[PDB]
Amino acid sequence: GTMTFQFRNPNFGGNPNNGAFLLNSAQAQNSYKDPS
Amino acid sequence: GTMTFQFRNPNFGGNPNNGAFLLNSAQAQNSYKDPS
Amino acid sequence: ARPTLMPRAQSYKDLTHLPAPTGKIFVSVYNIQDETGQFKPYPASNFSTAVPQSATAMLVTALKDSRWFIPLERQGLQNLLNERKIIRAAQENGIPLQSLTAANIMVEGSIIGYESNVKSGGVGARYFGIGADTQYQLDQIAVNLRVVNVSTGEILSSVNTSKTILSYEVQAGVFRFIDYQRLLEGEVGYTSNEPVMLCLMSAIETGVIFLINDGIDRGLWDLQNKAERQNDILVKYRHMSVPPES
Amino acid sequence: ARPTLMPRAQSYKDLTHLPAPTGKIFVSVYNIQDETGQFKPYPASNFSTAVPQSATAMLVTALKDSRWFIPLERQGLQNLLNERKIIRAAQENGIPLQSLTAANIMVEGSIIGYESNVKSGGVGARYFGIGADTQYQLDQIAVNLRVVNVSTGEILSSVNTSKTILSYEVQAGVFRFIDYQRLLEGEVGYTSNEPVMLCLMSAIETGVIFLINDGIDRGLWDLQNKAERQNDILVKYRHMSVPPES
Amino acid sequence: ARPTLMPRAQSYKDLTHLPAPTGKIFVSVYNIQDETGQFKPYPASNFSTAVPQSATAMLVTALKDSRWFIPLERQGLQNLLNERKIIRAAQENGIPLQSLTAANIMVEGSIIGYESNVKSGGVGARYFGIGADTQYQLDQIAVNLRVVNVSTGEILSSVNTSKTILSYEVQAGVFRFIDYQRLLEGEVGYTSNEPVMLCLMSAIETGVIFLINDGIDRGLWDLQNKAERQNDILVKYRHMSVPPES
Amino acid sequence: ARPTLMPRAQSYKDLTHLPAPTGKIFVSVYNIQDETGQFKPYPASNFSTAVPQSATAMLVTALKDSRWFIPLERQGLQNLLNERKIIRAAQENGIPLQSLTAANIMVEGSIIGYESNVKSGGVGARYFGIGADTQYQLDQIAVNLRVVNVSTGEILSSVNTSKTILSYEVQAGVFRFIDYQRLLEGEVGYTSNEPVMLCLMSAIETGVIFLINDGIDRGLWDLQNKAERQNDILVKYRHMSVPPES
Amino acid sequence: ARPTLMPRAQSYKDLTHLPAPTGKIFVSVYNIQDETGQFKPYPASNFSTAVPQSATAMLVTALKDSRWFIPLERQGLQNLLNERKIIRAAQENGIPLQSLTAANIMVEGSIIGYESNVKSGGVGARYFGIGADTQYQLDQIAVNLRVVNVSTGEILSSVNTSKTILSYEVQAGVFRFIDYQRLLEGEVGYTSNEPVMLCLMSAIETGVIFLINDGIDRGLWDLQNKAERQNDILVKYRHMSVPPES
Amino acid sequence: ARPTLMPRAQSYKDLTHLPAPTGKIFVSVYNIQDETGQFKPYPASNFSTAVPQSATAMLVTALKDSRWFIPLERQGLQNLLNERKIIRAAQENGIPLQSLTAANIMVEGSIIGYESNVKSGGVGARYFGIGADTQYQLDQIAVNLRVVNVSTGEILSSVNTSKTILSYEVQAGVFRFIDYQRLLEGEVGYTSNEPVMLCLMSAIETGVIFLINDGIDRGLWDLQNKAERQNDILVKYRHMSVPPES
Amino acid sequence: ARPTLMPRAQSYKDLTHLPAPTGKIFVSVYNIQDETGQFKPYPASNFSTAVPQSATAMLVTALKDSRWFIPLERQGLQNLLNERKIIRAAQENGIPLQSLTAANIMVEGSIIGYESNVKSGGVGARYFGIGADTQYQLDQIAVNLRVVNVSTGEILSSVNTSKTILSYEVQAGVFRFIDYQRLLEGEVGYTSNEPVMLCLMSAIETGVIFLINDGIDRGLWDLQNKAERQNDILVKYRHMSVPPES
Amino acid sequence: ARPTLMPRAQSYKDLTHLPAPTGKIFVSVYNIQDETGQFKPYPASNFSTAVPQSATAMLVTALKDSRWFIPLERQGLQNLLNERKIIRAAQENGIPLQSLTAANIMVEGSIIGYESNVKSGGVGARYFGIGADTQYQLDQIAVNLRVVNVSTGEILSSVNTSKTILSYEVQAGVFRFIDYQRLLEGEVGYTSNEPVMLCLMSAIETGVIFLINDGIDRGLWDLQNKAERQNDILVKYRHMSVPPES
Repeated sequence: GTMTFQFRNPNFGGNPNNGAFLLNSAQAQNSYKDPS
Repeated sequence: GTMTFQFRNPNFGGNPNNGAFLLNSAQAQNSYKDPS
Repeated sequence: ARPTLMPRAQSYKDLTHLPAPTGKIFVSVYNIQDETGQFKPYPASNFSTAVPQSATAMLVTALKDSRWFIPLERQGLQNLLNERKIIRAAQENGIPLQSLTAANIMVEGSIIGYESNVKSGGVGARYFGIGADTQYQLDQIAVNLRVVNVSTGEILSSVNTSKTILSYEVQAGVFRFIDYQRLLEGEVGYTSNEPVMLCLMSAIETGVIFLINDGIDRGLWDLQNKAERQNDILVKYRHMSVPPES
Repeated sequence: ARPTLMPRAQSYKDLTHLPAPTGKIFVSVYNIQDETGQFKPYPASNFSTAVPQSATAMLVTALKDSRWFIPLERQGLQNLLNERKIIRAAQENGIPLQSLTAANIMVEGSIIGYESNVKSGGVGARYFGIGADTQYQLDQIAVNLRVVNVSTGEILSSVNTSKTILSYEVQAGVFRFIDYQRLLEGEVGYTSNEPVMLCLMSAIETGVIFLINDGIDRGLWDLQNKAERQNDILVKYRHMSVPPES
Repeated sequence: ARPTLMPRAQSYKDLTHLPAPTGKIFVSVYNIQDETGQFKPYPASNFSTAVPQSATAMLVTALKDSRWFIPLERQGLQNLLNERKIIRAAQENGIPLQSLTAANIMVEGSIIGYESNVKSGGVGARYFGIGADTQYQLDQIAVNLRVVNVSTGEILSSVNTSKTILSYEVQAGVFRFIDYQRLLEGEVGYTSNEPVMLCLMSAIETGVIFLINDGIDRGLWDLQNKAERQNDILVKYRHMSVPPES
Repeated sequence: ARPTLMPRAQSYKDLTHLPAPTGKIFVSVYNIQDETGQFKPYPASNFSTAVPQSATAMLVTALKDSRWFIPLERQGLQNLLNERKIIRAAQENGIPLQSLTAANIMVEGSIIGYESNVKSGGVGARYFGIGADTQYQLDQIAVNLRVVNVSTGEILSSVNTSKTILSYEVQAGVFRFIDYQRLLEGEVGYTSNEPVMLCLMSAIETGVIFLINDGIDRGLWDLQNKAERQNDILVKYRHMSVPPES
Repeated sequence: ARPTLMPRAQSYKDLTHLPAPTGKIFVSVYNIQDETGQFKPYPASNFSTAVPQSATAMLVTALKDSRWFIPLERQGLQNLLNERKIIRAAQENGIPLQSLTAANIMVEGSIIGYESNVKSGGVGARYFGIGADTQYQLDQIAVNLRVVNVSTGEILSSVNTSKTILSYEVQAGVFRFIDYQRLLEGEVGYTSNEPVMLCLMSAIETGVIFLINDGIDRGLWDLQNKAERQNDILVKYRHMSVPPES
Repeated sequence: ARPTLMPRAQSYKDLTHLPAPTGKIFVSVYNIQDETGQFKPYPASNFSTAVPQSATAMLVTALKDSRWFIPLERQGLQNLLNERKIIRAAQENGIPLQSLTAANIMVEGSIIGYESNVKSGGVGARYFGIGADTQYQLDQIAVNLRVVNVSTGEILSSVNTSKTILSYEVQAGVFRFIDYQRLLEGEVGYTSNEPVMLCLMSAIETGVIFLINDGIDRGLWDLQNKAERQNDILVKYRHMSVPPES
Repeated sequence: ARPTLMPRAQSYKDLTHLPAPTGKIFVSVYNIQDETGQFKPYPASNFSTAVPQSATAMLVTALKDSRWFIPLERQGLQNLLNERKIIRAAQENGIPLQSLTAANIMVEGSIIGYESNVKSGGVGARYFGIGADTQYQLDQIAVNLRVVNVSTGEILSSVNTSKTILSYEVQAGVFRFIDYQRLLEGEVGYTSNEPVMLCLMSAIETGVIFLINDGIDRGLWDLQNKAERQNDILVKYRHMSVPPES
Repeated sequence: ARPTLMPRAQSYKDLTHLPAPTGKIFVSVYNIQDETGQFKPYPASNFSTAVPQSATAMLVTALKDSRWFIPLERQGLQNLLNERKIIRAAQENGIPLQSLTAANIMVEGSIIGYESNVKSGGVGARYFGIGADTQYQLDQIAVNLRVVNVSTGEILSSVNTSKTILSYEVQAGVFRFIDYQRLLEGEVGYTSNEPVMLCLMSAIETGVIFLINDGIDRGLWDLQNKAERQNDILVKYRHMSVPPES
């Protein structure tokens, strides 16, 4: 069929339903503690 | 009928509704504690 | 890729190597109607037919390459008759054409039904993160072909053929937590729908050999040599003459 | 797989071994109309009919292989008459064909209704993680066939047949926690829709034997030998002559 | 399963054992129109009719097996007249057929409305985990049949019949916690839709006996013996001659 | 259940016991058009009409059982004329039929509108866990009938009738916590849609008696005995001759 | 409930008590077209018209019961002419009918638009748990009627009428916590849609009196007595002869 | 409420008080086509037109009440010609009618476009709990009318008019917490859609006065008195003869 | 960009450099029907065909630029005949045109089926934040072309060609947490649908060379020089004369 | 803004400055059919075509402004012939017109396919709050034009052109937390769809110059001066005569 391009990010033009998955999979992988 | 290929992951082109299941089934199986 | 001929099954190589008859038999192929009445489900269109409407163009290619029949243009007869008015108008104004060649028999038939999802199935397995699965469907198409004696209007022989259209799909996947606070991910998938365009051509090319074989047993048309009655091709389609059970 | 003949039920082997009559009876099969008026539900198309529109091609195969009738082309009569104009135009210009063979009786009929989901059901069971279930539906199709004496216009015999189309589905599944913080998963499924294409052919091939049997009791056409009146096939369809109750 | 005759209600066994008349009455059955104008709701198709369009094929089977009427082919009259042109063309070219048998009366009628969900209902109960429920609907179909004297154009007798199509569903279920941190689960279900295909045949076969009984009281056609006027069948349909109230 | 006659309201028993006239009046009933233009809402189909298209078959049953009129077949006139060509073709080839009986008046009319949800309502109540509710709707159908003098083309009498189709629903329910950590549950429901098929027949059978009563006051047709002018039925429909207000 | 006459507004009692003319005037009512072009919104069907297509059956009842006009059958003229061929065929074979009565004027017209939701509104109020609300809509329908002199083709008088169709809804409700850990609940609702079927009949019956009144001022047709020119009905419709403003 | 005349704008009172001409002018009004091609959006039906199809019935009422034109029936000409065959058939069998009056000019035209949501807007405000808002839309309709000289086929005058259809909505609301653990609530709303049925009649009645005024300046038809050329109505529509800018 | 010629595959450069024949052959190209019966799925329209309906305009460009055939206008024949009436009307009123050039053969054919999603696939990979994936589909189109001898009506040669339409998509992505409480993000994507418009032109231009090559082996038309029989182009399409297997 | 001429590409300035021929050539442009069969996807209507149906009005403007051809009205020929009946009716009643000018050639053709989303793409980037992205699609349209000699019916020259319709979109955005508990926000976006209306006109105006250039090399029509054969325009379209590869 036809391959239509779509952004996978709700910040750009994309479906908003994977916003809560994109952020929860980023805060589950960050290792930066608070510098002080 | 027709077997159309779709990614099962909302990171790639896929349905976003199983994002909260894919992450919750990964953090319920990880056994890596914080190294220090 | 590159354009090439339409890919052919075992039956096409089984059709070309048939024994030769005494003389070629003319044949009119008017219309093979899509009498399935079955359209494609969601997410396709509501209007797209499940079987293509071009079965009459596939049968003429089966009869022509069989080296037994000489097919005649009867599909676009209204375009062929309009062309022969233009030649005839230029004949009286400043070689006379002969009449149309007419056939002894006329092969006609249908596509008797197309059932989708006759069987299905699927396996799946996931250990810790790593997964794999499989699916398959198989649809069933059936083709009716019958030879009509056009002199008296009788029906000489009629056969039904069938074909199973397998459509599988294999997909893997990985969603793990590799060493603390890192996340691995990978997917590999592959599907393969067998075309109903190509399985219709293999069911028609098989149903032609059941018409040619049934003509020899009933004395309709005879072979060029009676020693070639015991060919390995014709003895192969005589064992398949009894149908499978259900 | 490989192309083959259309798979046949017990009735087709029950139809071929019928006793032989004195002489074969010509028959015109014009049109068997899909008068169900029932289309397929969601998620199929809105337009796809539940029963295929090709019942008239299935009945001709039933009459031809029964070794009792000689069927005549009356479906594509408008194509057969256009062919005989082309032969007749080449006759006057540089063997005379005889007229069309006409029939004594004409078998016509319908498909009287198709009800989906007549019965249903399903069992399921899950202990700790491990599960299994079953489903089944069965639809009902009915075929009307009647023999019309074309000389006077009367109706000689009329029978109704029926068939139940079973469509089941079996599925297993496992979703457990094997030894701490690991997760097992597995699914195995299998469905099987019986084709309405193939259950229509088995209800028509049965309704032919109820027409041939009813001709012998009413004195319409007689057998070649009266000692073969007590055949095991005809004594089997005489016990089924009374209908089931409801 | 196996193909068999269409299952018949009490009325069909009530129709066959009718007393015999003096002579059989010819009858033309042209068309019984589906004048319900009611289609099937969701999740069926938008186009599928609620009542099948084949009521005219069911009435001919009711008249033929009643051993009172000789039905005549008037449905496919345009196919029967095209066949008798082919015999007549072969008559002048190298037994003369008589004209069509014409009828004294013509039975025609309609299907006067089909109302779905006339009544409904349902019970349910759940104690600790274990449950059960029931549902039922019943639809109502009505058939009009009237006898038309074709000589003068009058209407001799007209009756209306009715039938209630019950469609129930029983389902159980268990969702408990058996001994700590284990979970039991089970479901058992069963539905049964009565076919409108088969309830239309039982309302037509009943409406025929109200036409035959009304012919004897009005002196239209008389029985072979007046001692059989007091049959148990005809005295049973005389008590039902008054309608139920509302 | 069992097939029976169509259930009848008070008006049908009110119609049969009418006084007898001097002579019966012929009547042509051509077509009663469904001029409502109203289809059924969701979740029914978009195409299903709210009122059945068979009002012309219901009026003939009202006129025939009234013992005043002799109805004539004018609905299937094209089928009745095709039958009388077949008798006339067999007359000249190896009793002469008279012409069709023609009527003095012709009753025709319409179904003037069908409004759904004219009124609605509903009560509900829940104390601690235990509940109950009620609903009802009532639709309104209207039937126009007028008698046309076919000699001059005038309109003799015209009446409008009406009927209210009540459709209620009663449902109970319990969702409580019986003694600690147990949960009781129960539901009991019941609906009842009055059929518009049966309320159309009761509005037509009432509108016939307003035509017969209006013929006696206007001197169109007279009773057999003038002492039966003061019947309790005709004095009951004279009080209803004034319409309700709005 | 019980069948009765169609309920009538103040205008019908205002129409019947009109003064009597010298002689009755014949009138042809051919077709009043639904030229609104407005269909019903969701959740009704997409196809159901907002105004019924039977305005021509309502106007004939208005003209007939007005005791001024004698209406003539011109709607079903093709059925009336087919009936008079059947009488004329029986005349020559073994009283001669006169020709059709023709009219001096012909009343024709339209339904000029139907606007839904012309005005709306609604109040609501909730204190602690206890609530109540109200809604109302009002649609507007307009009817055009004009008298055409059929001799010359001119238009004699033309009037427009209007009507407002109010559809309100009142609903109460209680959702409180009565004494600790108990919950009271109750709802009472009631809607009332005025039928557009019945408001079309009251706008047509009013527009007839504006045609009869306009005939007397223009000298088209005169009253039987000039002392009845000052009737209270005709002096009431002369004050309404000026339209409302906007 | 009560039925009354259709409410009229300032232009209708501006149309009736026009000066009188020398003699009335006949006019044929055949068809004013809805050439907008614009249907109503969601949540209305997909099929309902935005402008009613009855503009030709509104123009005849504008011409007739203007006291300048005598309109002629040309819309239902096929019904008027069928009536004059019935009078003429009764003339030869046991006053002769004159021919149809024909017109000097014929007014025809269109509805040139209907644009919805030309402008919009809305204010809102909420302090602590208490709120209020407003909305408005205004659609634009345009009517083309042109006078055609039917003798030569020329076009004498052509004007375009326009009208703005305002549809506003005002809604209040309160959702507060009055004194601790109590909750007040109230809503008051009101909408008002101006009907496009009534704004089409006010744009046609204005476009008639621009045709009558343009006839006097071009010398097409003259007034009865030249002192009435300086009327306050005709001097008001001469200032509006230049269009607004954009 | 800038307009240019339609981009051409390897087959077009392979078609132009063919050897030259003795004389050019006229050809009538009437209609190549889209007999796929396949429409585009969601999210396209329900009505848009999968293959364009202009295959007959593509074949004429293939025959004309092949320097072997002289194509003739037979598509717009009804427009060409209407033009030659206008010249002939100006001939008799104040060079005589010759008749239309007629062809020896007529190339006609079809588009035998279009199957979408014959194969699919896709890879994906995500480490810590950074990701990438790939997809591809490939559809299959098939073209039937056959040469019809218009003198006798026979079919001289018939070939089937095929083409695979690849449509891939590559997408990257980054969603990381760069140094504490900052968030990086980036996406790069690229798709490429091969047009079915351009793959239909490359399957037709290949199927022409299989017709020209099959004419030389069968002695239909001969080359200008027999030394050019061993051209590298014709020896390349002789190896492709056997089809691929399946 | 302000109305102006339709904006033109480089090809229109390239078309006007062509060298002049000896004499102008008449041309009939009957119909350029939209044979794409492609409709617009969601969220447009299901019915709106992707390419406008007015390509035949664009080609006449290309031929007329090229200063080579004199186009003739053949699109509205049925309106032009109805006008010349009106002049001819006024000729016999109280200068004689000559016949229609007929053309030597007739330019006809099609729009061979329109593929949407041939290529796509997109970049995106977000640092801490501030973002930006880009998208683009490009569709492909193709136009077939061929010159038909109307004397003999041959096809003289045929060319295919193409054009790429770029549609991009640029969007920025800011969602940050500026100094504690305040929130900044801003978006700036801009799209630009190139019209398919205007890219169809630039592909037709280019395909005309490939017809005029191909006429000079084939000797169809010659230039006014042979020194202008080496013009910079004609030497520019000779380098583009070879197509791009694929």
